Amino acid sequence: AASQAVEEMRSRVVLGEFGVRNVHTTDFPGNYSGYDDAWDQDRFEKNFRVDVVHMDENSLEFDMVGIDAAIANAFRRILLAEVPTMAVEKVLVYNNTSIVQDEILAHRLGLIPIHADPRLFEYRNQGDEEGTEIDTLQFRLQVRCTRNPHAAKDSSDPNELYVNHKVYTRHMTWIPLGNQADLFPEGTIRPVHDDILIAQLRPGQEIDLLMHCVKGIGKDHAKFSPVATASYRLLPDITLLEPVEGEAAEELSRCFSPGVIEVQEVQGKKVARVANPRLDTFSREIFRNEKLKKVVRLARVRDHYIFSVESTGVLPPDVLVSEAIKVLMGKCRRFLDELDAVQ
Amino acid sequence: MIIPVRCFTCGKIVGNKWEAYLGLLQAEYTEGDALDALGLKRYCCRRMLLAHVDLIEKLLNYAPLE
Amino acid sequence: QPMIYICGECHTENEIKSRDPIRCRECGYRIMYKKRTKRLVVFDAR
Amino acid sequence: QGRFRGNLSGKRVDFSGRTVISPDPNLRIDEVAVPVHVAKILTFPEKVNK
Amino acid sequence: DIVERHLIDGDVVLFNRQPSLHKLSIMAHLARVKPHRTFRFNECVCTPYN
Amino acid sequence: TVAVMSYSGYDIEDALVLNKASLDRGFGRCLVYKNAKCTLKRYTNQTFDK
Amino acid sequence: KTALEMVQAAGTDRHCVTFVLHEEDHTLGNSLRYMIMKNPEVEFCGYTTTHPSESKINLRIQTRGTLPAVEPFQRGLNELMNVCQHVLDKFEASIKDYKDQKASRNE
Ligand SMILES: [Zn+2]
Ligand SMILES: [Zn+2]
Repeated sequence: AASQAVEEMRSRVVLGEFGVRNVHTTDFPGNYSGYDDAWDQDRFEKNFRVDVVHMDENSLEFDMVGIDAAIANAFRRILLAEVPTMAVEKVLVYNNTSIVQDEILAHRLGLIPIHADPRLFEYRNQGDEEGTEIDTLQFRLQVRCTRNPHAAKDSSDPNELYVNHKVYTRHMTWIPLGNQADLFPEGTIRPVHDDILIAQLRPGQEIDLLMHCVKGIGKDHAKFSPVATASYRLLPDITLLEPVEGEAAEELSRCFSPGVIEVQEVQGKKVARVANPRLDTFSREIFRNEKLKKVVRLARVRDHYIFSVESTGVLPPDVLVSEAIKVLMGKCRRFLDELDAVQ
Repeated sequence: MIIPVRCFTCGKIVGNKWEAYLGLLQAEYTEGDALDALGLKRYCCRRMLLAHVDLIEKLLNYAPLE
Repeated sequence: QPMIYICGECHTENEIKSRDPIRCRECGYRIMYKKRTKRLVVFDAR
Repeated sequence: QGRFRGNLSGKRVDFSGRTVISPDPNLRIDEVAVPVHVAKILTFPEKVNK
Repeated sequence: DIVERHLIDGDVVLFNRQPSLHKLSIMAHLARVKPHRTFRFNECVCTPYN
Repeated sequence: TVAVMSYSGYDIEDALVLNKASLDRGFGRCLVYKNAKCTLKRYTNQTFDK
Repeated sequence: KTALEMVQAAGTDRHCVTFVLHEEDHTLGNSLRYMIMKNPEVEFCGYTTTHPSESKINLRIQTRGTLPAVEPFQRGLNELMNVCQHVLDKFEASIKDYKDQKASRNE
């Protein structure tokens, strides 16, 4: 029926063997015969819900329902590029004698994530090489490598022969500027991981330097981005057009991810039903089989996103999404101010 | 020369997995079990450890010392 | 104050102020390397 | 490499430059992007008038 | 007076690949200054220059 | 990690589009080392470079 | 300094104007276009990035009747702001509800 085809066309991204169909968003006023797709704030506030399905340290998965791609992709892009963090930009090097080149060492120290909460610091102004309490942190790395005064006669392995032959990010000591030592309790300003190798030494070699962490967004440089990866996927709804029984139920449960099709016994007979279509990765193995291409409709619900935000440790991911939403609110607020300034 | 701090493709911190990865391979895990135990789900992170060459462990012999 | 050069083979300070032929004080090695500068150099972490 | 081919019929000229080429479809077909480092060197004598 | 100004947007500038088999291997383009080091042009003009 | 697709039109003839975040993290980071050498000689006359 | 500049189409009395949103990219462009297209008095709306080197987007709006295009644009900004306000309140409720449930279990 024409009406049934229209409903699929405006509500399901369907996956073919050779290409995806119904990709674009179409629910705009005048695109359809009887539908009234004009903006209605009450219809939005009714349908929209958020379900947090998993959360722990550094990871978060949640569902947004009823929002469009043009806004969910804005949240994805803010988290990558426009949420600010604190990262090293200047390294002042005194007596680097390691094999690691100074330009390579400075690049590595930039990429270490710093646990400093970026809301408490301002942007450093143009120029201003020193900076101040308001807008910079400071770290001091200083490692000297020496021989171990006692060692077994075989003397084979580095971890016995030498001490400080590996530099680790735990050697970074925070150096407070101004009243920062009272505002932050001890241990708050630290590198996150406590195990990142930077250099690697041999006795007589020395590293002494001084870092300056400032605030910046991820559009500038990629060491400022707070997310491991931030992405989304539309939710699958794999549907069975004809009942698949017998020993075709087993081979239908192996053309998918290992937890979505269940085979159940109803009369001592195996019938297959979809159980958890969320766990499907869409490897499209139902189209290699020749008998079962015509019993499934691999699809995607358009207005149901499954966000996955993995943080790098600067601030937890529930605060990251809240900060990201405020940035888009801030972008809209700025141009409203300039329409008021002109008119 | 030395293990990169972040994965090029996504920015996960893989630079602290290296000293663990060599340790697990002494306990005779396979490479595909060792990377799964460290949390490298995506293959862009997996190739950081799988394709790395530890050159600095060998350049540091020639390097001068007391 | 006197210039100090670092021996290539044994990493020993030689202090070759005088216009003598280049030669290590402790060993026969004849190649010398200058020490690193005292002055600070600032690098952008990029 | 003699006079008539090397120095008379063709010859080295100044106000000239050379660089690697790379695509840019957002330029019109009559345009070419010139880098600032070449533009600061390659000067044109503009005669002063009203 | 003569001011030797820098090359600016709208200068007529000659542009040429090194082996020239026909007249279209050297053509004149309007310059536009851009930050990156390469010369850049729309790929529709790749066929004359080869 | 290569995606084989047509993106942005800046890749018409063998040109390839790179990722900014990959380059920042260290993809394709390289070092160029160059020499400079000087010789101070003692002449036939008892005089020397200094 | 100014982030917005308005460039009217040559023949048209203010119903066609191009908005040069400075210091912007696809992040605001595609989201704001969506809210403007939901207005039934808009005929054409779309954005282009002038050049990858340049942080500008030329948002074009053309309206059907006599109404000036400044009004769809302003309504577009306000409704997008109200959406992002409502998204935030729902999100923060669900995080607190999830944390309260997880703390109430196994205790
Ligand atoms: Zn990765
Ligand atoms: Zn010696």
